[PDB]
Amino acid sequence: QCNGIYIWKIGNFGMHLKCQEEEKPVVIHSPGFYTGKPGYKLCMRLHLQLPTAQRCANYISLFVHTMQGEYDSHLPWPFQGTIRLTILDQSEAPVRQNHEEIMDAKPELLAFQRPTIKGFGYVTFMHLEALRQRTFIKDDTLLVRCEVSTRFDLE
Repeated sequence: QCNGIYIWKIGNFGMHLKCQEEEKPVVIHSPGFYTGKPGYKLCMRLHLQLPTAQRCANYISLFVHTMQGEYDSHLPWPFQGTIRLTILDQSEAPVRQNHEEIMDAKPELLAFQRPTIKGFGYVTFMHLEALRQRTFIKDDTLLVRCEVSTRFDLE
């Protein structure tokens, strides 16, 4: 990305929901994107927990990852900032009831450390059932929005 917000489109979503319905593990890897030209490179991982999972069953999981970037040697580490993850309600703009969370990066976590070769997010980001409570899936596609605010202050 150029600015600081990315929109990850996940199509063929219908087949994923049926896979998780018949007890088949599902994980999706998004493309890596930048928090800004001179910035950090991140990617997302989405999970659809099995119905037989002891904990967090039928929940959608979403984690953020740090990748190796072209400007790595030029930026301060670890990464600091505010990340907003949102599963977009595709209903009309004036009546959208999006589903999201906001988190501040934590330096002590190896998830925000400079890569060399573990992610951070929510195990229970959104229950699958919640998908039928709105028009989150339109045209067999789900939309995940990641908006990052980078803090370059060394304080």
